[PDB]
Amino acid sequence: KAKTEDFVKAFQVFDKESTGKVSVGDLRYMLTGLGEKLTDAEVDELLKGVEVDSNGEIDYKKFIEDVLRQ
Repeated sequence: KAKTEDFVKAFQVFDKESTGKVSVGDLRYMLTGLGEKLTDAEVDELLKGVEVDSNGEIDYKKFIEDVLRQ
């Protein structure tokens, strides 16, 4: 199958200033471009436990490690 390197290189390359955080609107867009075909019906269920901050930033490494499981 594919290794974390496939998913890591996708988001991390966008982080030009290497902060380690990204907006959900941009994070979900690249996943759809990375071989992700989830629909807001299922994605809304998964996001039901994600904790976003008061700035709208989430951790791309955390949501991927929890999606790569299945």
